[PDB]
Amino acid sequence: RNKIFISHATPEDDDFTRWLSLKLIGLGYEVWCDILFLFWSTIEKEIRENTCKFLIVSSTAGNKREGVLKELAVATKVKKHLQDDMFIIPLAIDENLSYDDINIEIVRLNAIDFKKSWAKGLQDLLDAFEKQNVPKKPPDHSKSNLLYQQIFLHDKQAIEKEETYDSNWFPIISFPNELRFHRYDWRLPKQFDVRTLAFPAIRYKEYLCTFAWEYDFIHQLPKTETYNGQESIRISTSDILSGRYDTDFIRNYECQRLIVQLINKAFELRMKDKNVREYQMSKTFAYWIEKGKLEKDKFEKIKLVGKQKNKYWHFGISAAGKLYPSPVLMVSSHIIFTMDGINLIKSSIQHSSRRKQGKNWWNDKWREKLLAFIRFLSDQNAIYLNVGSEEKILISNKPLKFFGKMSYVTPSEVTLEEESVLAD
Amino acid sequence: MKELIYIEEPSILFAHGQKCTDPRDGLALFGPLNQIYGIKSGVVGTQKGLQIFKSYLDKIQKPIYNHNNITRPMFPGFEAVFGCKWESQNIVFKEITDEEIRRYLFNASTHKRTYDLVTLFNDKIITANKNDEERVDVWFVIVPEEIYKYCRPNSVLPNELVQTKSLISKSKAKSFRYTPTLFEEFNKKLKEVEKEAKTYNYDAQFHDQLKARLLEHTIPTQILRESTLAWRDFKNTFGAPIRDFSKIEGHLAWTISTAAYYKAGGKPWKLGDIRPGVCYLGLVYKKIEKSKNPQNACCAAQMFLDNGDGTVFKGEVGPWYNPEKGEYHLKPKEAKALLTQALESYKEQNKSYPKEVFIHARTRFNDEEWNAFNEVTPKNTNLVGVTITKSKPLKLYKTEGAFPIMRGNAYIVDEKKAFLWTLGFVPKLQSTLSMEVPNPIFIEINKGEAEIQQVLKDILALTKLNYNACIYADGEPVTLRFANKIGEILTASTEIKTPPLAFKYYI
Ligand SMILES: [Mn+2]
Ligand SMILES: [Mn+2]
Repeated sequence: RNKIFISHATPEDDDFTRWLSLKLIGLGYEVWCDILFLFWSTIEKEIRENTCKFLIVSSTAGNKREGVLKELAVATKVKKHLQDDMFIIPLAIDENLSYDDINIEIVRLNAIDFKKSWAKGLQDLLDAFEKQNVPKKPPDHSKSNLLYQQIFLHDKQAIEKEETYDSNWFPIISFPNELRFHRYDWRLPKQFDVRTLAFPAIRYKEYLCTFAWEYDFIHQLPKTETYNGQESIRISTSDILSGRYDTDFIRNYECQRLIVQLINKAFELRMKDKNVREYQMSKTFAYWIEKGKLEKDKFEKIKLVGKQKNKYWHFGISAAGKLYPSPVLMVSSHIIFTMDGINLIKSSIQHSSRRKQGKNWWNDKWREKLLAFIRFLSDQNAIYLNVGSEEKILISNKPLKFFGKMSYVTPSEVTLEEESVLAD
Repeated sequence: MKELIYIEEPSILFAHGQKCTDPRDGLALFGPLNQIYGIKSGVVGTQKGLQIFKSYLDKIQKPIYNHNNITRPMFPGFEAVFGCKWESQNIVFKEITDEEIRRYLFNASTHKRTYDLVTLFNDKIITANKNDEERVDVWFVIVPEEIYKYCRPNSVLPNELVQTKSLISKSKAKSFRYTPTLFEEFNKKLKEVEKEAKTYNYDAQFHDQLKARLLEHTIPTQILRESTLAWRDFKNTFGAPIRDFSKIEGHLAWTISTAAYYKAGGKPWKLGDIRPGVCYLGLVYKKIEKSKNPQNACCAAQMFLDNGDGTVFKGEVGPWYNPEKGEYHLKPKEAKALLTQALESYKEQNKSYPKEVFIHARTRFNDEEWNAFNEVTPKNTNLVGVTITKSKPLKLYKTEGAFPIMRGNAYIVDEKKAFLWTLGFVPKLQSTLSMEVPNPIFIEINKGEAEIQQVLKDILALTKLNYNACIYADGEPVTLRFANKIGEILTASTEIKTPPLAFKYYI
């Protein structure tokens, strides 16, 4: 006896229908709309016995939709069977509605203009409702919020679904048993770059921190031949990772710091004797593959170098070690370009172009390229790093993986294409 | 396998006591939190600029759709959203003539160019503000495209178009002191040289210079390009729009409206659920490269409570920078001074002292400045210092599909540091918030003690108070979102004594 019916074409006028239904409900009116539910007999019964005002959305798609016209015909019969001169209230929302396309049953009535302002249209609809004494309850925007959250945001919520994720943290399985400090003292020249040695070594305080041996630097440091290896301080790496080691000579945070500083140099050196080229960044180094290498530019059917417009893109990696909370090597992914597949463009170009190329890649592609690169420069199921003549570190080519309790339903309709088209 | 937690998306409160996760939907269904009755628009620019502004004002009356209205929700219209009217009937127009622009835009130096044009706009704004009363809410600076192109740093004007010459070079301009002689004709040209040289103390970008030189007058300004409001009419040599807004028009309308609505005095929304007494302080540093001292830099603080109408405190200049480690740290004095400024402002606003004080920064605090912070901190007020970095190499890839990880997932390293996925997939929009794979921000309670999960929740909620951008959520909290903007505005005038001011005067 007091419901407000809204006939509309779906999904052409879904936005306006949702807006008007929710606003009228929050204002206190009781509206009936198929958009608020999750069958023709029900519609017929409602228009005939429960609808006080029948609103029809007048658009180009509504006046030709067959179901909307069926509901309008039922509404015409009903209107005839009462006395309501205003039982049918069209809502003109389409400024592209040609006059010759309006249905005859709508063109003979006066509609409410929503084309110039939805606010003005709503004010006019509410004025007509007030003058017609249409029943309504005091405002309840909480019900409008509830319907918005449970009907329209139904298939758009986060669900409790366990989801596993791969990461860029590749763990280090094998560690040299002892991290050593060699008291070279006068045997190490004061003005010598401890960054040129074949094995990663860095200064601490009169000592030299390294995983390599006492005499692993003889060819470059002659005086170290007179050094007694017993003067070296060897610390258990397992006691450094587990936090068991902490003295006045050196502290655990410092220990782990020198260990990552050695791991980074070990990666940089191992990259030298490998089938990769280099790219210098602000402080680190990235590594890529030339165009001529690999079978048709694909490792395990993964394009690692390819063509963009007038240049060639190359996927690249950079490495940085960390050992808290777990000892891993974090690999960052980058893109670097060449003109012919070998020689870099030294400029902006390599930025703009990176942005413009990477926008086309998504989760699948980035993950595939990172894992494929990592598996390419592997040496087995891992990547050996030489921190000494007989010591080494092993980084698994399978990354540390996480898992969560809340995931989402993947939208099969890939809107990533629409997003990546936005290249303005 | 390491385990992640999920932080439920915080809610923002709108009109009629309703809470939601998307500000566009909450504004459309219910309306703005605060309510105003009309936007009295002040317009500075050419007559064509006024025409473009009036055309956009007429356009936003009707609905404006996006391409994919699920990712970017539609715009029902200004009156149908804010319950207000932004009519062209109430436009106080102060005309900038075309010959006025030609008089000052064709100088060989970029600094004098930008200074003269910023002055031309600012004098109109301030004169209309003072003389004929303060009757407008926001001043809309309609910038022509030529000004925007040539009034920027590292922008060269063709020598053939130059009409007025330069008198002093950039290297000697900042050292030029005008000292008079007893030759009048000589002193005139010396004064002209000084007039040119003084502009090199300001930053040669129209936007920051205009907003900074307008700080001492406290006048809300929304700077819109002519090509932003009429992008269909700004084409290239191929007859195609340079800036293509065709698929996001509605979103554009959502951004210009909301921002304007905030500058006109109304607050569109605030945080739905936050503990009383909390106060968030985002540090801001900007190196003053003009000064010879490599450590010289300007400092500032942005205070936020439960809404996006934050407060900006300008600090002093000093050697806050350490070229060595590349981290800015404040000296004891300025730490005390800035924190006292912020706490006294909080006491003036809330008539009490904050129960907690979260200091947000991109670097780790040193003990020297943290002890100075503790000195002024009341006592029974928990004061901690959080580090948000973003530059932490951890990426989580979904094992299958092109869609990335969902926003809200968090990896807690320990009781003091965690990883937060402010970006990623969001089920509401059924799309992503960032291109490629999202990089989670890293959070660390560097100095102080507090719950890690509560700090994470507070940051995630703080990614929702952006009034300029009318979007679902931001990537970083508002405490650091506009740090570079505030920093550059503070170093663009180099002649300011600004008091504590609201965000709408920098934002
Ligand atoms: Mn210049
Ligand atoms: Mn602005």
